Amino acid sequence: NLSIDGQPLSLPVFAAPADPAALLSAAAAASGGSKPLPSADIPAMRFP
Amino acid sequence: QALDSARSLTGQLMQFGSTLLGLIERRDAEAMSELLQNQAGELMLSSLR
Repeated sequence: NLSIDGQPLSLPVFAAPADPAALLSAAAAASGGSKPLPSADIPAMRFP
Repeated sequence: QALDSARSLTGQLMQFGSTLLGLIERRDAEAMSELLQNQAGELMLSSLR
């Protein structure tokens, strides 16, 4: 479908480019258990 | 002596108050510093675009 000079009479194939992706990384909550209390014992000193 | 016992606990309460104000303002600093970064990311998106 060219002209007498070989130039195309049709409109070229345009192609919408891709939108650059939005970067996304992993975000996680820190997890950890408490610590159990040590064994108890009556000391040498009174309470105060 | 009751006065001294209460004054000791009030000193400890003041220490808690100082540390609590520190932690509050520090958490609000981290929240802002993260807000700024999220904004910078969704702004570099338009810059690349």
